[PDB]
Amino acid sequence: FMVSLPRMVYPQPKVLTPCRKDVLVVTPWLAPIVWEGTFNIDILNEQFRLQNTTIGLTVFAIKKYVAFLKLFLETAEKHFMVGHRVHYYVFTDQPAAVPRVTLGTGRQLSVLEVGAMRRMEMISDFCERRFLSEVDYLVCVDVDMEFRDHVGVEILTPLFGTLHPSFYGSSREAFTYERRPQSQAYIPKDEGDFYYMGAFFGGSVQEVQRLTRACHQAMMVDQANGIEAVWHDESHLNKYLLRHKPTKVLSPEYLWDQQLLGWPAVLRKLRFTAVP
Ligand SMILES: O=c1ccn([C@@H]2O[C@H](COP(=O)(O)OP(=O)(O)O)[C@@H](O)[C@H]2O)c(=O)[nH]1
Ligand SMILES: [Mn+2]
Repeated sequence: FMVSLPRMVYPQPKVLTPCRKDVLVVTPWLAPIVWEGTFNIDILNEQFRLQNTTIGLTVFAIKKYVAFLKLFLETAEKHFMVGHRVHYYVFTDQPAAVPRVTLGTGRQLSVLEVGAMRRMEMISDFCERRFLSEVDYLVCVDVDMEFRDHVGVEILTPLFGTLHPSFYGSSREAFTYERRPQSQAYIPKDEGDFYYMGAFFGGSVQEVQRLTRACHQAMMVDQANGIEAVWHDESHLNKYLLRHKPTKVLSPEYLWDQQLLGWPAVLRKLRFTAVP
């Protein structure tokens, strides 16, 4: 059950003035594409706080990648879901190298030791029961990243993918999908909506487990068939999101590399970015 929103004073949405005219803000299957200017964060924060939403964030930090954790967590504290309950799940081969990062109230961190792309398996079968019990949504990201601006409840939905920053302007034939019919991740040149980046996807616990289960199974089939998809987990993610349309798509504001790609006019904010 969802209670009434309180009285709120904000600018009237205007039907005969689009928010953004420069970009596609809804997919052909009617999923919002999330850009700055498309959402009133006060309205969304109210909706999700009234549901006492808890967001789990998974991150893998194996071998040398433990070095990225301090900046990743410190900036997540500044920018990720502030005001909401957050549970970070850090998967690592070096529990003692996880930095002591100070967390705001309502936020917690769990270190999960793993053996010394396997992310799909670890998210899916091993952590299944726990996630269902502890969080409402799961967000799965790369660790070699930092938050630079707001990343909030505007992203939450049963299933989301993020536009890869190198391909958002590209034709589908240019997308680096797996192109060999022998792979489970195969997508032909006349198919594809977008090229989604493996570094930022998520949704409800149920939908994320479905996705990671499906991708883990497809990867296993490929392995048994002696084939490895061109872009590994990302290739399989793209195949999944082709056949199971996401209910929101995040713009490249949500996964950017300023060193590689600069700061184009179309991006009003750079929210979550590669660390060189
Ligand atoms: O030795 C490694 C390699 C990869 N990773 C994890 O898996 C992601 C692997 O992708 P990587 O960032 O190296 O390449 P990219 O996705 O940027 O092309 C990293 O963010 C880490 O979270 C890791 O922890 N240790
Ligand atoms: Mn990365």
